[PDB]
Amino acid sequence: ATNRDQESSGFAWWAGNARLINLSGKLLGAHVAHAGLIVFWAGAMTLFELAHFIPEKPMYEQGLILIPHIATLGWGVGPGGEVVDTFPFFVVGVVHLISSAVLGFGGVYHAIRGPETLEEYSSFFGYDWKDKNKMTTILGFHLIVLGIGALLLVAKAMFFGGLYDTWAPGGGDVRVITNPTLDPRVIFGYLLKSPFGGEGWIVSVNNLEDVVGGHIWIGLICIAGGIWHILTTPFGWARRAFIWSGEAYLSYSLGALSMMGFIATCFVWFNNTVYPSEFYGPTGPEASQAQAMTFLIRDQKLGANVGSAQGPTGLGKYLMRSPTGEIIFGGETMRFWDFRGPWLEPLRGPNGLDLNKIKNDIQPWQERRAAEYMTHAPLGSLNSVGGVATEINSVNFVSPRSWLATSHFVLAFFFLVGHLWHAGRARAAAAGFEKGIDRESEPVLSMPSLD
Amino acid sequence: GGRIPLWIVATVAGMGVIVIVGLFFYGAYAGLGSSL
Amino acid sequence: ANLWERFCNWVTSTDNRLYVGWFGVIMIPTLLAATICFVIAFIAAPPVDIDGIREPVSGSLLYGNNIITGAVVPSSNAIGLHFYPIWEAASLDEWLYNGGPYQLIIFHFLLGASCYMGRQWELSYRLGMRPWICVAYSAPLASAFAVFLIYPIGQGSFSDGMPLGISGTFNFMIVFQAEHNILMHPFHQLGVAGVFGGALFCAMHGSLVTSSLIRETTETESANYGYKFGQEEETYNIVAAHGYFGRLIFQYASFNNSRSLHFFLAAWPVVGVWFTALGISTMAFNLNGFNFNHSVIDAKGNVINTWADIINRANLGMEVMHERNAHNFPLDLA
Amino acid sequence: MTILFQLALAALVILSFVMVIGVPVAYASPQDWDRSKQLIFLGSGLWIALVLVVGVLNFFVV
Amino acid sequence: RGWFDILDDWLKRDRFVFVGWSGILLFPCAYLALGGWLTGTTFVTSWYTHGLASSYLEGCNFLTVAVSTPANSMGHSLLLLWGPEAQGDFTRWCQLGGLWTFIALHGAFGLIGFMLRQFEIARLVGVRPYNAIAFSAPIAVFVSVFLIYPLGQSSWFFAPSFGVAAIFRFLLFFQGFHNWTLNPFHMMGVAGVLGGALLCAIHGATVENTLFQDGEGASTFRAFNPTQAEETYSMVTANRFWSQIFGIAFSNKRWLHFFMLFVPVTGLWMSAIGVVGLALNLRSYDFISQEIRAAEDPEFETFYTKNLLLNEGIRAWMAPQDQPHENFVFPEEVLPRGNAL
Amino acid sequence: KLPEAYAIFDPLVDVLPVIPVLFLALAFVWQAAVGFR
Amino acid sequence: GTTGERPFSDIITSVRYWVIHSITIPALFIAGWLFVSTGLAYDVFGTPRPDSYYAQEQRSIPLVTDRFEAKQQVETFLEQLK
Amino acid sequence: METITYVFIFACIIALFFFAIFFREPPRIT
Amino acid sequence: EVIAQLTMIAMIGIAGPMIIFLLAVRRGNL
Ligand code: CLA
Ligand code: CLA
Ligand code: CLA
Ligand code: CLA
Ligand SMILES: CC1=C(/C=C/C(C)=C/C=C/C(C)=C/C=C/C=C(C)/C=C/C=C(C)/C=C/C2=C(C)CCCC2(C)C)C(C)(C)CCC1
Ligand SMILES: CC1=C(/C=C/C(C)=C/C=C/C(C)=C/C=C/C=C(C)/C=C/C=C(C)/C=C/C2=C(C)CCCC2(C)C)C(C)(C)CCC1
Ligand SMILES: CC1=CCCC(C)(C)C1/C=C/C(C)=C/C=C/C(C)=C/C=C/C=C(C)/C=C/C=C(C)/C=C/C1=C(C)CCCC1(C)C
Ligand SMILES: CC1=CCCC(C)(C)C1/C=C/C(C)=C/C=C/C(C)=C/C=C/C=C(C)/C=C/C=C(C)/C=C/C1=C(C)CCCC1(C)C
Ligand code: OEX
Ligand SMILES: [Cl-]
Ligand SMILES: [Cl-]
Ligand SMILES: [Fe+2]
Repeated sequence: ATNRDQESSGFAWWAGNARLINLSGKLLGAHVAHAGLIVFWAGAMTLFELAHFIPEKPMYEQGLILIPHIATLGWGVGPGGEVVDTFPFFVVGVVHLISSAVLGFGGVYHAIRGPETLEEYSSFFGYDWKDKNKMTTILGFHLIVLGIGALLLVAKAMFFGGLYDTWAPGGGDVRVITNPTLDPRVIFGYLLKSPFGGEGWIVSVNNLEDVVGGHIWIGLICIAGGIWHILTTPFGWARRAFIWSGEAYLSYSLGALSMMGFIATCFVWFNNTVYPSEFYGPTGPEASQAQAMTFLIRDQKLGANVGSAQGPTGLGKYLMRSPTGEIIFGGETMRFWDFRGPWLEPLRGPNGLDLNKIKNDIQPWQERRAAEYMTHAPLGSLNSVGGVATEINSVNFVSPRSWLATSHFVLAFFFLVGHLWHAGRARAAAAGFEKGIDRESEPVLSMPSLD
Repeated sequence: GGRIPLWIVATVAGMGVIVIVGLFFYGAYAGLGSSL
Repeated sequence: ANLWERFCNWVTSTDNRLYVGWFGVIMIPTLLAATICFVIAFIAAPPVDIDGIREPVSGSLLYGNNIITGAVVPSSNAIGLHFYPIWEAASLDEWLYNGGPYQLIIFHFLLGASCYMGRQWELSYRLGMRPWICVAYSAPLASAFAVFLIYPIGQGSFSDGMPLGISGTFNFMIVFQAEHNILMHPFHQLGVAGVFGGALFCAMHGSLVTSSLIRETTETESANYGYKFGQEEETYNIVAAHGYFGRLIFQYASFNNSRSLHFFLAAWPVVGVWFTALGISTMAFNLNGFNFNHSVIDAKGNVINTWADIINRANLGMEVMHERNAHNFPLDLA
Repeated sequence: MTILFQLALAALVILSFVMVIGVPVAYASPQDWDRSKQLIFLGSGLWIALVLVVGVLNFFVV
Repeated sequence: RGWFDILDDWLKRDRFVFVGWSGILLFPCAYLALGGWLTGTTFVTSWYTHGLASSYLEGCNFLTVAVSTPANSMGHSLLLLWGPEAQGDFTRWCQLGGLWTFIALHGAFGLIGFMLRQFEIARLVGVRPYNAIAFSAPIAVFVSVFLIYPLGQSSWFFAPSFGVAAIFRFLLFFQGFHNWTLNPFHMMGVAGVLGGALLCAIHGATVENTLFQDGEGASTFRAFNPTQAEETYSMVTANRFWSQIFGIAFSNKRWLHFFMLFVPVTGLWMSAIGVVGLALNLRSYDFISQEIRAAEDPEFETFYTKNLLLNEGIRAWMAPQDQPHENFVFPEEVLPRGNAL
Repeated sequence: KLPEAYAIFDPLVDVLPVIPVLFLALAFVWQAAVGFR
Repeated sequence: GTTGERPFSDIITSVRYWVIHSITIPALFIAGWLFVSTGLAYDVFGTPRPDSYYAQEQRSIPLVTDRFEAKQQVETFLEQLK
Repeated sequence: METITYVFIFACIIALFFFAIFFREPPRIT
Repeated sequence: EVIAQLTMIAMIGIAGPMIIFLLAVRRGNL
């Protein structure tokens, strides 16, 4: 009965993990074991994807979410995103899965056999939630680990073979990055960009030099904040502003993770740089633009003067002006004129789409990419019938972009709910009314009537 | 009365449904009603 | 003390007839701007080109609407997700044509209602209460975020946000059914169980507590006067309500613990409405309802229609008529 | 040696499958904390060595 | 003790499942409605009535199986098994739709039985019968939608079929033919259902977040004894919170739980009135003033007119297959459609 | 495809990624073992 | 309180219970299987098999169009299948 | 006339809100 | 083939309940 029942710990079975709040050794096991599960999943899932992978189909026709992450880092892939060597996928798969077993072993050791509490076995690993100096010290160590990790991506991009660059000429290619962007006017400009249409905040990053440079800054920022925190203790103002409990720190991180899940949702939906459409399928905007392109191409091939064709509304049937005057594709897709992609930018001139380039310079690879993307638009049914809601069964397809966006919205939403739950409860518990109102001193009863 | 511990019967029962349901989801892709 | 501490103490005063609080400091001006703009546009705003095709829809009372048909009309498809403050228009006349009021209202409203949620937490802290009323409110708040913000994000235009109007709302639901088969989506089925079950359990609990009111009055006075505000004791016999309800079904389908009963009342609708809000929020990314079109075929391969195919004939009618002048190419991909 | 690689790989699988069930029972049975300390330690090295061995053999038949 | 009084004793015995006099109506009719639904969704077709598969046997899943309405050509026939249409042939009864009337009518009588049960148990236990009175709203819905509405139409065909997606079809039929969303009686119903769900959630969360500290555990559910005298939460602090948050609050616990009864019960009753109207096609379909203007002014457009264009789509695109007995043949060229789609 | 060497492990690989859900299911088996103390 | 019956926690954990129901439950399952595998469900309920929805070259549906000639209409349509 | 009517009724409701809040029956603890 | 799949997941899945089962016999520390 070392905690472990409701009479001694105060929490019922359905809130049993709250029994671990002041048992630092068992809590360590829970985390390591759970890290075990994450690394396990990364391993098992990748091997599933490899076992099901057919290199002649697009990745996005085959339900793959993790192999596209590996390809974007420049392994297993060549010009145009063609898979040239599946062996690196196998390696990522096996190495995580193996590692999951030592993590697994370490977690189940700490949760069962190890000391329930660390604070007497060693003064370094044991911790009290209320120790403000020890908490920022742990924070600081993890900050450094994170900074290291950011610099691993930099290492891969500059020294260990580069990254997949969808904007690389000749249809994309792996490419080593040698001029990362360090100018903080760019790096931090992204952060001051509006999140609205045509600007897109950090989701608008559209080249790998900016991406690699951002990860140099972030790695150095994290390493330096680690040192900062390892060495400092919180100032008076910060001490008065926050709740210092184990549950409050949880709520702060549920907050952070929520925000991050929402950002990942928009990254995977709009960004075709660090989520190459070669791998993930086209963006919603992209598929919609590709359809306008397709039928422009067809009708122009038949003799339509696409620039002077007035549609039913009076607006151009193929081409019209954005509200700042840029030449853009007409139709409903007028909402998507912010889209940028390597298959489309060759037709772009200073005033938008260039009609001479449209009349003369459209290559078959563009017509092919536009037809491919328009028929792999990220629309489909929960049971993976591809196309619009009224389509008949036949095509078995749902875009990785849909799966990844929907899944991380849900998850971000519930981690916001978690934040509020645990934040409010941490406040209540710190003021000492989390179990209800004291009948003998009900605060409202000492207050003047509102009227 | 109480010779077979309850937790055991729970797991048995559960793994029992899981199987039947799993089969119904299999059948959504095989044979009648699979669009094929 | 000094000026800033006086202000702080007033802001957080539990003696104000309406609680202000720090969340209230943002909530009050954003809700006032949203309300004032909404009331004026609903009465007097001129027609708005919602779909960006120079085909303005009239939404205000003075331009020929009634209470049922009127709305504040979503901003132009030509704008998409671009930010369209008043100061970005060359004139108020341009702003009204392109639907600027809609953006102003929804943004101030989403912000105010978010702070309304935070304000519920804030007062519960100042009163010594447990803090999770605001969690319950998160289900309606998330619903609002979905139809006014998330769904426009995924689809690329505030022109596809929900209109601020009675008929506008119907418009939005019909088009949604054709574009996403929301009726066949499990999360909206969860939402319907959420709200039907909320109503059912609402009526159940009201009827059961009302049935076990303790005789404290005569037949010529409202039973309601048998309860006095702040009275020590309970005014109903919960043992009796369980005795009734436990027999109506069976003894353990019934709740004898008040706390467990009321937690169930909170959780059922809240969870269900979380799911339907998540349903709009993920159909925003075109993960749509189940598709069983032509899912049954005979030995030869003729299609043998089911009820899902009849639904699809309806969807198709909605699809091909909506925004009848807005599509030039054969797929409606957003 | 196509046959000795498949050998070691099942040696890995059967040994994992063993130790998966065995380490948690060993750990929470109070009787033989000592009768089993040796056990799990040997499986551990066995497992690890097996992974290395499968790891090198892969490159003779991959 | 007469035989009647002896049978009374045995029916009102305190057992795990109370029977009562009401039970003699309730248990057979409910079992058979239930059973007939399961039997029909598992094994029975709608091929001869509707041109549709409708059972697990045919390959339908849980969302698309239905016990479907009988063919339009049966009119409002009771479709008794020993009646003139089936002539006692069970197999033909199923094929002609008899399970739909079987379910409809045994459920009607089972709902009666359930309400009488609420009355019977309330009387013996000694509580007021407000729950039975509340169940009047489900009965109004069931009778209005499943019985009255088809009796006003041409036949039982146009009632709702008993299935998940069959009911969805019914919703959309009601939008496209009746413009049911525009009906103020449905709108009051929506308000009572949504406000009922709102009352449900806000009363539950309020009680859970004004609890008194009555034990020392973090699980607050154990600090409640059903025999205690005391309110387990604070009406006074609840009232202050809501007065300051929303401006008003309940102060009377009895009025509050009576209001929880009233709101959803009154909503469902209003919606039922509207459906009785639609039994006669007495719809709130149009606004004449909008139509007079729109016809004369081709630049006048509202969400009202947009929604009618959608209704026009639903009717023409869905009617031939949804009402096969009409033999509707719509050439491609007559089908209303906008540009491109 | 996996490397042809590991092809015999294709059906074990097809079931591996569902394993993390069994941990959640195994925790409930465990509390039923201890009667949800 | 206790209405007097035997507790369920008590019955299902009892061996006598499982002696009886280790047989009956599977037996009912197999009855139901048989019900469909014998094709018997089709003839009881009149449900078309996959080959009996249409005649080989017909595309119209055997919709009942008369109230009282109705049972005859179905029979005559079942003959045009052979 | 119809516009005036809808606005009048809406305006009365807003005035009702004001009195129902600020001029309510005050709750007291009997 | 798919029996291989099912025999694998039959064994994996019983693995869990067994640990619980073993530790219960040994009056383990559940
Ligand atoms: C996991 C990441 C993490 C976390 C949890 C913390 C947590 C903490 N830090 Mg550390 N910090 C980090 C990373 C982190 N830091 C890194 C990487 C650096 C290097 C830059 C620092 C540098 C740093 C300094 C220099 C200080 C802290 C301090 C603190 C404490 C107060 C935090 C606070 O008030 O929040 C934020 C709360 C506020 C009220 C700030 C309000 C400002 C606005 C509202 C927010 C936006 C500011 C942002 C910088 C710019 C906006 C970007 C925009 C363009 C999108 C807290 C323990 C403080 C402390 O006590 O020192 C020991 C302190 O002085 N940290
Ligand atoms: C990621 C999921 C996760 C993790 C890591 C934990 C971890 C933990 N929980 Mg929580 N728990 C969870 C989910 C989780 N739980 C869920 C979903 C519920 C709700 C049903 C609970 C309910 C709950 C309660 C009610 C309690 C805990 C407690 C504990 C701790 C001690 C448990 C104990 O004594 O085990 C004893 C159990 C056994 C010895 C049975 C065997 C368990 C082992 C770990 C099986 C491992 C199998 C694996 C395949 C090993 C082989 C691989 C290896 C070679 C690497 C431990 C740190 C307890 C606590 O706080 O103690 C103070 C406690 O009382 N938890
Ligand atoms: C965050 C992870 C973490 C933390 C903080 C601890 C902390 C602790 N463990 Mg645990 N443990 C873990 C993970 C963790 N362990 C894992 C994964 C395993 C399985 C391998 C174990 C297995 C384990 C056992 C079996 C025992 C401990 C013991 C201890 C205690 C002493 C260990 C010590 O001082 O090592 C000394 C540290 C070193 C010699 C430094 C080298 C350690 C490695 C090689 C560092 C490599 C870091 C790596 C490069 C970073 C990447 C890691 C990965 C994420 C990629 C201490 C309380 C002991 C205990 O409690 O005794 C009573 C004990 O007997 N642990
Ligand atoms: C509570 C019990 C109950 C009730 C109310 C009903 C009601 C109904 N059933 Mg169901 N049914 C039941 C139990 C019940 N059933 C059971 C147990 C079974 C299994 C056998 C069935 C099987 C069944 C089938 C298979 C069918 C029905 C059908 C019907 C409908 C027509 C009934 C009819 O015409 O009766 C006519 C008979 C009576 C009304 C009985 C009258 C009794 C006497 C003779 C009255 C005269 C008394 C005398 C003059 C005075 C004596 C005084 C007294 C003191 C002695 C009706 C909805 C039909 C249906 O749904 O079709 C659409 C149908 O086909 N039922
Ligand atoms: C604590 C606890 C818990 C949890 C636990 C956990 C979470 C665990 C973890 C664990 C883990 C996480 C583990 C891991 C393991 C792993 C393994 C054991 C693996 C191995 C591998 C192998 C054997 C491999 C092989 C191979 C290769 C190499 C290639 C290909 C083929 C194959 C795949 C076969 C619970 C809640 C229940 C309860 C209470 C307490
Ligand atoms: C990598 C990369 C990059 C970069 C990045 C960066 C550089 C970033 C940064 C970031 C940052 C720089 C961040 C920030 C953050 C912040 C935050 C998020 C804040 C928060 C705060 C709070 C939460 C507070 C609260 C409060 C108040 C207000 C009052 C009192 C109380 C409290 C304290 C609660 C780029 C884009 C270029 C590109 C791509 C990649
Ligand atoms: C799907 C799911 C998700 C959550 C977890 C859970 C494990 C619960 C779960 C499992 C659910 C499953 C698959 C449920 C399946 C249950 C089934 C199909 C129930 C079947 C019961 C059928 C019954 C009685 C049928 C009785 C029929 C009767 C008397 C027939 C009466 C008669 C009729 C109809 C016509 C005339 C003759 C006669 C006798 C009068
Ligand atoms: C008990 C109870 C109480 C309330 C009612 C309820 C019905 C819910 C109920 C029922 C519970 C039920 C049905 C739960 C089922 C629990 C079961 C099936 C859990 C199974 C757990 C199994 C686990 C982890 C196995 C993990 C195995 C591992 C690492 C595999 C590692 C391996 C790998 C990765 C490569 C090959 C070698 C090897 C060793 C196989
Ligand atoms: O705007 Mn409103 O609605 Ca969503 O899809 Mn495309 O866009 Mn328009 O069409 Mn169908
Ligand atoms: Cl429309
Ligand atoms: Cl278009
Ligand atoms: Fe209540």
